[PDB]
Amino acid sequence: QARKLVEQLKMEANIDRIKVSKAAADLMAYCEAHAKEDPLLTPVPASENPFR
Amino acid sequence: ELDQLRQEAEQLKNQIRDARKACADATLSQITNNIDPVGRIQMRTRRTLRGHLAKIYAMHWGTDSRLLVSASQDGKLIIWDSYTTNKVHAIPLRSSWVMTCAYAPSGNYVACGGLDNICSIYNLKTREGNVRVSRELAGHTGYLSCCRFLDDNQIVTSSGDTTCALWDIETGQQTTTFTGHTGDVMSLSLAPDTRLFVSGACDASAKLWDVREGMCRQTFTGHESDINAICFFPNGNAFATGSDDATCRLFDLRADQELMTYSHDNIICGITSVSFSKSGRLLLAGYDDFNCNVWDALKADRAGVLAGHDNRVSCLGVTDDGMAVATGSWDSFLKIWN
Amino acid sequence: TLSAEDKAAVERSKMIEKQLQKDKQVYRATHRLLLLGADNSGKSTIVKQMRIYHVKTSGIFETKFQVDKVNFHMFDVGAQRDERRKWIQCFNDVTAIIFVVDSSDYNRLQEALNDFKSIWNNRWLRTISVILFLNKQDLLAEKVLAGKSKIEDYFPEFARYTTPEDATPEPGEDPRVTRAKYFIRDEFLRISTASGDGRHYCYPHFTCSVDTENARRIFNDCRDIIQRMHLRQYELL
Amino acid sequence: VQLVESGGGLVQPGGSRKLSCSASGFAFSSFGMHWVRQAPEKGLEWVAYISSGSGTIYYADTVKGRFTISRDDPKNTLFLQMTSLRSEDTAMYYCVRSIYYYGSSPFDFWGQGTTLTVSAADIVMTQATSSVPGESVSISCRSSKSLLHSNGNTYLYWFLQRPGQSPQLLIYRMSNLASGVPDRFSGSGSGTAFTLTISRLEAEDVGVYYCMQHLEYPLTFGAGTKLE
Amino acid sequence: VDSRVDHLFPPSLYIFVIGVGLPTNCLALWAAYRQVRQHNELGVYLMNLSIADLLYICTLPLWVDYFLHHDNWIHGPGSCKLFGFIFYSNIYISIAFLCCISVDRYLAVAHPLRFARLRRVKTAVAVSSVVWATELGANSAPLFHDELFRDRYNHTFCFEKFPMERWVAWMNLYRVFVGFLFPWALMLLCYRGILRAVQSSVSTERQEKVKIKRLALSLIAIVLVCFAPYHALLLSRSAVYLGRPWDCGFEERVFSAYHSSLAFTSLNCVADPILYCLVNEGARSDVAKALHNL
Repeated sequence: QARKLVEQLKMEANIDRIKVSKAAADLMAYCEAHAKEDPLLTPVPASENPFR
Repeated sequence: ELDQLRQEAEQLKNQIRDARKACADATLSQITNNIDPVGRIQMRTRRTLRGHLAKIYAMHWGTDSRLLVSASQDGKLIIWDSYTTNKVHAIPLRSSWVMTCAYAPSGNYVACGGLDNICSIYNLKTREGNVRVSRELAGHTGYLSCCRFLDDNQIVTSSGDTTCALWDIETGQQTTTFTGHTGDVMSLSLAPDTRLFVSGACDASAKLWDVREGMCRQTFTGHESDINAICFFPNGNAFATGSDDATCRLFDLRADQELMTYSHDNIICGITSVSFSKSGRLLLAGYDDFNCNVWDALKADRAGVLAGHDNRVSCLGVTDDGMAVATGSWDSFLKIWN
Repeated sequence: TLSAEDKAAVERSKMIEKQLQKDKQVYRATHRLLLLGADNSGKSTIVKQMRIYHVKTSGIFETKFQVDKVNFHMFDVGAQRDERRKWIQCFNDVTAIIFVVDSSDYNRLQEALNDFKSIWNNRWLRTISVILFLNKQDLLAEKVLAGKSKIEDYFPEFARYTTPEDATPEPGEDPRVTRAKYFIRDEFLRISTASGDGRHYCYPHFTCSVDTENARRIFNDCRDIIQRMHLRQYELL
Repeated sequence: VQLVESGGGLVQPGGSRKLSCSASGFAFSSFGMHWVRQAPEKGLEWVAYISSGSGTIYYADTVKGRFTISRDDPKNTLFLQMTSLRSEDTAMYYCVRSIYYYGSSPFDFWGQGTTLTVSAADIVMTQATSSVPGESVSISCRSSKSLLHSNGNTYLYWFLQRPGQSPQLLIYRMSNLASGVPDRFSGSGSGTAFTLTISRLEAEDVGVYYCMQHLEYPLTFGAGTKLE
Repeated sequence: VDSRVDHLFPPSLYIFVIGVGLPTNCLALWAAYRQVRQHNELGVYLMNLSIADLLYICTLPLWVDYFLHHDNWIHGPGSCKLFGFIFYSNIYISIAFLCCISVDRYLAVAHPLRFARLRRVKTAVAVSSVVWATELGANSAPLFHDELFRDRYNHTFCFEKFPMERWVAWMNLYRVFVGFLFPWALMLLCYRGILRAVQSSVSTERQEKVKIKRLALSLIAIVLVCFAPYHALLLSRSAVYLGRPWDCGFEERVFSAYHSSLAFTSLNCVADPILYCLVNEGARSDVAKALHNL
């Protein structure tokens, strides 16, 4: 039974990990690049919001 | 012997832990301590949706950003017109103990399920006027807790039997069964490209699955208690989890670690729903202290609070155009925030 | 103001609201119940008898019964796993929980006590009263009368136990079975009275699997529970 | 779905008659029903409308006090009680199925029609063309008042009446193809002037094309364009 | 027909009522509204009782003068007809909403599983509207009469004549018998039924039963101690008039006691906020959580 868990853990062990700094910078870049199109982040002026 | 296999498994786990420790060079806080704070953000309740008899457990925005399905314990699904607060459909269910609902991307179907162990699918656009049950998918042993449509013919269900399944709607059979959890699975978030999906269970862990191959790719083990909610970052390379230890955490699939933790010493109730904004800058999370919170996903400080409910916030959803936020609660009221 | 089609949409929404009010009228007048127990406990017999007098992996079953023109829902979970801590939240606002325990099976009675303790101390089940059906009393009658299977060995405090003055053995029966059954009742009641805090109560009954006077017991206990909550909200206490 | 209706014939002037419309195959109680008539060789003209739940009733200014519309939801029937029938009230009357919510398609099913013969400040739609086998054909129609509402909805409807049978919905709200209409048909407009464009015409697309406004009652039609 | 030295007691008592029953009644009105928000239809009757008490206590500043200045009303006939009608009502509105509360409580406690249509905010609002319509239309007789009456000894009256009009005696009889005893009797029967029901309760711990009994007895004792002397003496000086219409032997002797009892009947305006929204820990919780906002 545990052989299946061993094989699965072996498969999950060996993957290409990128450094945490690169992933964090990628999240920062995605958040910055879409900042102007996020209504909740920067509120829309009260003529284009459909919930006026 | 079995002791040898256990030792091998422990060695593999230690190897994974060591590789993760080596791969972590800098924390997200160190990189982000230079960007400007989001600042205090205030959202006001633009609409309130009355009509549900009992508490609300589920809600899912439509892809058109105007329609809205909701599920309540009385046994109703109500489809709201968010702009005018009108009611479009009132769908009575065969079992009243529903705890999840979904709205198809096309807009032709909705799905719901709960303690009946069945994910019923409803046809919204029929030649007749009424909304009918297209199919009832059976095969789960425990209760269905979350379902998300991939397209009009494929749906993914997570259950309390330590299993997620991939159904074919035309012929109600499980194309793939995703096993590997040890506790009840609660939440389920599909990747934007609909090739992978995450699931959080009571084993205080989350797994990224492959829809096509059917095999778990990564396993994430941050939390100290059962995980209640999960959702993808809009990028597709991250996700956030809300658990009963009053903590939200952010993982990254590529780094295979946990990047940032959202917690406050003065909040001690568990999270019940987690959602992101369009840019991923805001991490809206529901809580049991009747008040949703807004977290800056890059800094771990509360930008704002949404307090308008007299009972715990159960469901949360940010619309696809990022224009509004819906919040259902155990007081039977939905509120649209903007 | 607004267009013709929008007027028709508002009219359709108003008709939906009228139907929802009609549904609310019948929702507020039906008392919902949650039936719990072990496999040995005859909750299946209880629900079958209640249904008669008044689906492969299915996870929930519903039973209507009516006593004196008052409607009742009874729900029991069929296909769920061993764990209970997650789907018990959905029943945070039921009228009462019906816990059924087998009194004739002294081997598994401690597990039943632990389960009743977990129900009684659940963070989501505060202010939810428990109706305790100490079930299968007829089998306990032989189990105690015939001395083949004893009871002092499983519970090493039966010797230092006396039948309480409040005991009321009605039909006419041996004092030993009365003593044993009140001992089991007092085990469950010490669990109940340890940490009640006055916000909820436990109503014990000595039932059998096939008894007619079960829905009446549930009706009386639910009457008491609703009366207590009415005393609370109407500012009497 | 099907809407079968009857109750027509020769009626002396000054008489009265009641039309019936039996619906079967759809949830009748959730649909608002219209009566639409056209003279033997002329265009369609709206008559009356009854809402779901019978709460709203509208009449044409030409039949305001003489006609009476009513429905029987448990029996799935629709009525039109006509009194004081003049010689100008001869037509063949239709039973139309309409439902209204966000994204619905009103006027999507039409009955077969029953014929009746009597012995001897609103929006106006002009379809200036009156007549026009593998080629693109563009129809056009115009309105006196702008049909664009503040919602963003242009309440323009397009109907096709093939030579032998009842009108069939093709485009609702000026740009939406109805269920079952091939992708050849497309609709467009600008608020006051509109057009319909068949891309690759086939032999089943000949008939008379009618336009409509649903901006405000009474609903007006237009003469209609013929294709031969 | 004369008067006494009655110029200190009613004024010094209305001053106390003004001092205590404006903040207590505003707090009680806030708590009752808090209750209505939760669809507790007792809150509707509590709000109506608080409103009647409030617009009673906001028309005392006039009668405190009318009694300080010896028995004379000087603010025209218009004020004496409006502030004299508000002042000789709201007693029969307060004791009608107290009866509504007691009947609401009796139905909830003695029949917890029935009459669910009768316990709703909508039906509570409708019943409150009917209560306001009656006892304001059926007690409207003094309006259709000249009621700023002078006499020999410099007594500008307001709603009186010591030589009583024919209607005034009958309207006083109606007051005593269908504005006090009937609603009070229904209150007593409702609380007797509530106690009989609470007695059978298995889940109530027999000191809660004592608390319930000692609150239910005080609810129907405060009303009697505030309304019985005034109404008994009103009955006295209205029953004498039918015997001897052209006489003033009784009235001159009983004048001071009559007006002191009329001053007393005002304590059932600081009594209500305490006994109905300030004696239980749930409404004090609302008071505490709201006064902590500022």
